[PDB]
Amino acid sequence: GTGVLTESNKKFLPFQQFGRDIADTTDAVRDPQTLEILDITPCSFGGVSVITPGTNTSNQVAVLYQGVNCTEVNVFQTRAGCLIGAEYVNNSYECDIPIGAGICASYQSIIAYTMSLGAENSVAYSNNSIAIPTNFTISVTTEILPVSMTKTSVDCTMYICG
Amino acid sequence: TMSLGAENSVAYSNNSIAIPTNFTISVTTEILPVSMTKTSVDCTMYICGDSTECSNLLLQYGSFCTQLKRALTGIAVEQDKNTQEVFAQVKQIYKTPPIKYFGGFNFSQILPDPSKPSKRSPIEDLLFNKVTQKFKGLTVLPPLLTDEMIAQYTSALLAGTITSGWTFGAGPALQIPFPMQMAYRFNGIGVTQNVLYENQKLIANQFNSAIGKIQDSLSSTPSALGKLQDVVNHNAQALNTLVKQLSSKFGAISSVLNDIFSRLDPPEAEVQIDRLITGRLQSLQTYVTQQLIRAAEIRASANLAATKMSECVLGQSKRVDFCGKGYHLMSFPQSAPHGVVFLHVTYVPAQEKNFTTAPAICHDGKAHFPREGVFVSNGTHWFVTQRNFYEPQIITTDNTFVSGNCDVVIGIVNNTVYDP
Amino acid sequence: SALGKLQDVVNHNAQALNTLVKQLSSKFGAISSVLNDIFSRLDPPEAEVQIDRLITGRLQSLQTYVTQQLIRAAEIRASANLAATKMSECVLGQSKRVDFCGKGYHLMSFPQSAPHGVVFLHVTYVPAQEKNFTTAPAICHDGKAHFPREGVFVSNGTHWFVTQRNFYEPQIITTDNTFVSGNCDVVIGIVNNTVYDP
Amino acid sequence: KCTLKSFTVEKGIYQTSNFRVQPTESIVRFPNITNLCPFDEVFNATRFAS
Ligand SMILES: *[C@@H]1O[C@H](CO)[C@@H](O[C@@H]2O[C@H](CO)[C@@H](O)[C@H](O)[C@H]2NC(C)=O)[C@H](O)[C@H]1NC(C)=O
Ligand SMILES: *[C@@H]1O[C@H](CO)[C@@H](O[C@@H]2O[C@H](CO)[C@@H](O)[C@H](O)[C@H]2NC(C)=O)[C@H](O)[C@H]1NC(C)=O
Ligand SMILES: *[C@@H]1O[C@H](CO)[C@@H](O[C@@H]2O[C@H](CO)[C@@H](O)[C@H](O)[C@H]2NC(C)=O)[C@H](O)[C@H]1NC(C)=O
Ligand SMILES: *[C@@H]1O[C@H](CO)[C@@H](O[C@@H]2O[C@H](CO)[C@@H](O)[C@H](O)[C@H]2NC(C)=O)[C@H](O)[C@H]1NC(C)=O
Ligand SMILES: *[C@@H]1O[C@H](CO)[C@@H](O[C@@H]2O[C@H](CO)[C@@H](O)[C@H](O)[C@H]2NC(C)=O)[C@H](O)[C@H]1NC(C)=O
Ligand SMILES: *[C@@H]1O[C@H](CO)[C@@H](O[C@@H]2O[C@H](CO)[C@@H](O)[C@H](O)[C@H]2NC(C)=O)[C@H](O)[C@H]1NC(C)=O
Ligand SMILES: *[C@@H]1O[C@H](CO)[C@@H](O[C@@H]2O[C@H](CO)[C@@H](O)[C@H](O)[C@H]2NC(C)=O)[C@H](O)[C@H]1NC(C)=O
Ligand SMILES: *[C@@H]1O[C@H](CO)[C@@H](O[C@@H]2O[C@H](CO)[C@@H](O)[C@H](O)[C@H]2NC(C)=O)[C@H](O)[C@H]1NC(C)=O
Ligand SMILES: *[C@@H]1O[C@H](CO)[C@@H](O[C@@H]2O[C@H](CO)[C@@H](O)[C@H](O)[C@H]2NC(C)=O)[C@H](O)[C@H]1NC(C)=O
Ligand SMILES: *[C@@H]1O[C@H](CO)[C@@H](O)[C@H](O)[C@H]1NC(C)=O
Ligand SMILES: *[C@@H]1O[C@H](CO)[C@@H](O)[C@H](O)[C@H]1NC(C)=O
Repeated sequence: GTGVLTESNKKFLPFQQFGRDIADTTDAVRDPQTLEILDITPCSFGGVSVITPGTNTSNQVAVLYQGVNCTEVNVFQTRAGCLIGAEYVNNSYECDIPIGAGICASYQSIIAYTMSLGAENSVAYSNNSIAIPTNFTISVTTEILPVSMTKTSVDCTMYICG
Repeated sequence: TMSLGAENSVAYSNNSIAIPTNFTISVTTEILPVSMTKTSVDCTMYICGDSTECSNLLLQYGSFCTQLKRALTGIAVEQDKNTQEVFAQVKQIYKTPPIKYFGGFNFSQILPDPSKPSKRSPIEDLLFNKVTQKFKGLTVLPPLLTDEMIAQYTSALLAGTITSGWTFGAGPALQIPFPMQMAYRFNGIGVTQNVLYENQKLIANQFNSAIGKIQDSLSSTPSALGKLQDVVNHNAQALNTLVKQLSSKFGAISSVLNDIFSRLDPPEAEVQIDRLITGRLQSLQTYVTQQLIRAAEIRASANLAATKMSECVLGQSKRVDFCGKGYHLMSFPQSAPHGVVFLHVTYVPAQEKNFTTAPAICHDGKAHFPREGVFVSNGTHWFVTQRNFYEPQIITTDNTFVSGNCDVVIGIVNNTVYDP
Repeated sequence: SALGKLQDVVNHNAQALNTLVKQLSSKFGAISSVLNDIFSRLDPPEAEVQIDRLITGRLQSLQTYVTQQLIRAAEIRASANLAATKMSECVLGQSKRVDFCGKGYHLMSFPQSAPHGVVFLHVTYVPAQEKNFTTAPAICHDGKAHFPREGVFVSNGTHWFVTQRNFYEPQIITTDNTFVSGNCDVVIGIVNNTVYDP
Repeated sequence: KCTLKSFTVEKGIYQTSNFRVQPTESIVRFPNITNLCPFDEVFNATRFAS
């Protein structure tokens, strides 16, 4: 097997040789020479995602490694993973490119910020105050809805054999 | 043999009616899932793992796991869009006034609690407490909106629907005192405002008692949140089944790639590996299709939840039973893990009473019809009263309208009509 | 980027067909992916097995495409049912459902056709230029409480009027736009004012 | 660009590949074998059989 051998707090019985998890995979082992219990963890693994602002605008990119601590590889640490190539900003804006756990990045260089929920607006409420409109505004909005997709038919014999 | 329900027979007769003389403010809950866990699968790790020659054998098979990655990314972005549509419906974060006095109504249970470090109302905290690793390329992506932002949207919607009625959902937010908003809501369902203004204390007490009973009932029944628990259960058990399928023989001599490679020469090792990888690809295809179907169902549920949020909350809905049993008044949303919980406040009549009714009153050869109510009679006199409440009033010429002579309608009765 | 949905439909179908077509050039683990080559290079005893593997792979791929098409068709049918509902309600009438036919109060809508879809033009009414006022629930007058029939009592500071909820149209409080119900002892917040009688 | 099979990449986030840490050592663990066969008696015998 392959992994990271670490000290195990698990206590095998004297006849116990292997340890297994719920997934029925090896996780704890007993050393034949010196009778000690060791853990096995798979080597740090994760997917790679590329944040790009569009090739038309520019070419700079910031890469996010999913589910890895930043110490196991302009570096930022998020809940989604380790984010490199982008700088974290205390400011807040709307979400431009989603990342995860409330973090969104955009191009201004590349900046990563916590997404903004909306404009704060406290309304003055009191038990003897009402507000009545004095004017109006006719608004026109659009709404696009797909209806039918393209009808296709296959010829099995010619596709399979020909 | 199951019994459909208790026998009942309303004493229908030719000229009798029943009119409520009392009401009962009722609060009901409705639980709706919104999104499930966003998962992404890895092709090479799941199919065999760390064998480079295995990857060489796989890459010539086709671009199947490319399609699988595409489909799972589509599902993930669909989940995020579902949450956005359900919750992100207001572009401002409304904030409740510091002094929380709304004419006797007590919103402590649903308003955010600053004492808690999580900034959540007791109801949603109970919901969170009432709902309950090792991966081989099986990644779980985090949702874009954390729980705190969802609670923030819920608080904003609550503040908007308490301070400014339903006006904030159709333009700028216009403040209005809460008792007048409630009187407006009764006037929406055909009951005049005086009924509220003469019963404000009783209505407030009933509302508080109902909301307390709802909190207690959620605290007691553990099976109420099944519609949310089963989503997590389904996802977890499907993932566990997929993991278990990894160590399946699939007709090969052995279930271990390394053992097959070591103990067998390439001639038949190739055939064994082909069988194994085909079986694993088939299992992964089945899992992906199951995930797609579940995503479609959850998206339908999320669209229904968005419609409920838009109609029952942001306004008042006259659709029957769409926002709770009884006449709808207003509803309060509450956040929940992978879903949303509504608190429908509804008006329910009670304590009906028999009366003798007539279609019209003949007087001076003229037939007087009720303008907004219904003619009743306690036995001797005749009054006109609103349909949903017993509010007897002396019949006059301003709450009735004349139409034709009194020899054409059927069942007309003789009486006088006072003129002010 | 306004027409994202229809473009997504077209692109999804095009890329699905493209992937299905490109699936032909896959060996599926067979020594070749051409019928004639396997027919000419090998005799039936193992060419049969090779052809079996190839045809099984191709059928599996095509069936996967069919299932994907079925799921997408179900989604499109749901969207089309929603579109039919929107037409029948917002276009052929007026809707009291909030945000169903556009943000704000709905007035009327116009349809427009589009490739593989339909586009609506929701004409909606939006209030603006709000102004605060001091209001009372009811008016006590000679021991009788007067409630508005449809408006709400407002006051600029010295005089009281009744006006409709959605627009500021002040009116003199008379006995025809108010209805009496009981005395002014039980209503909480009632104020004092005269009620003109024509 | 290779993943999308296109020369221009639209604005957004894309998944390309996986990050894997490659192992670089081998650890064989077997007991302290101490079952020496009696080859000393067989070979180092002063007198052999006919
Ligand atoms: C209500 O709003 C409309 C526009 O929203 C106002 O009409 C504008 O009035 C100004 C001042 O006379 C003109 O310069 C503009 O050209 C008008 N706009 C249009 C489109 O004609 C209107 O005056 C407002 N009414 C009140 C009472 O405030
Ligand atoms: C008052 O209404 C009740 C029902 O709301 C009537 O009770 C039923 O009346 C019918 C006809 O008189 C009887 O056949 C039923 O047996 C009655 N129900 C029961 C449970 O006994 C009642 O009669 C009405 N009374 C008046 C004076 O109208
Ligand atoms: C209308 O119904 C309400 C609630 O059912 C009644 O209020 C109750 O009245 C009784 C008798 O005075 C009290 O013992 C209860 O404590 C009241 N309940 C509450 C919640 O306050 C009310 O009396 C009914 N009115 C009529 C005319 O029947
Ligand atoms: C609104 O509801 C809250 C919660 O039920 C009430 O707070 C309770 O107050 C009583 C008496 O002061 C205490 O015995 C309870 O322990 C309180 N509840 C909790 C959860 O601590 C509150 O009094 C109600 N009314 C107002 C105006 O807030
Ligand atoms: C029906 O209601 C009317 C009006 O409430 C009753 O008429 C009055 O009833 C009160 C209470 O009994 C008496 O003090 C008045 O003298 C009655 N007025 C007249 C003109 O008679 C009537 O009694 C009620 N009928 C029944 C059967 O209850
Ligand atoms: C209501 O009153 C009218 C007039 O007072 C009644 O009409 C009379 O009915 C009698 C009985 O048949 C006739 O002889 C008269 O010729 C009718 N006069 C007119 C002008 O129509 C009527 O019958 C009464 N109905 C009820 C139900 O009391
Ligand atoms: C009507 O009056 C109220 C208070 O008299 C206004 O509420 C305040 O408005 C100012 C305007 O910028 C804000 O700075 C304050 O913060 C508001 N008060 C509170 C407690 O938040 C209200 O804005 C007025 N209405 C209009 C349309 O201007
Ligand atoms: C509130 O509105 C009333 C109605 O217009 C105002 O009363 C009039 O005010 C104008 C201008 O001040 C005078 O010319 C009229 O003579 C007033 N009419 C009456 C019957 O008094 C009143 O002034 C307004 N209040 C405020 C504070 O502006
Ligand atoms: C509205 O008018 C009534 C009667 O004109 C006022 O009632 C009087 O209130 C004073 C002050 O408490 C008492 O001394 C009188 O005995 C009351 N008379 C009557 C007939 O009720 C009432 O106060 C007025 N409203 C306000 C807000 O002042
Ligand atoms: C109105 O609210 C104020 C504080 O906002 C409170 O002191 C007062 O008692 C309330 N009065 C009524 C009639 O609600
Ligand atoms: C009213 O209905 C009863 C049955 O409940 C019937 O016997 C009677 O004839 C009806 N009266 C008229 C005027 O039709």
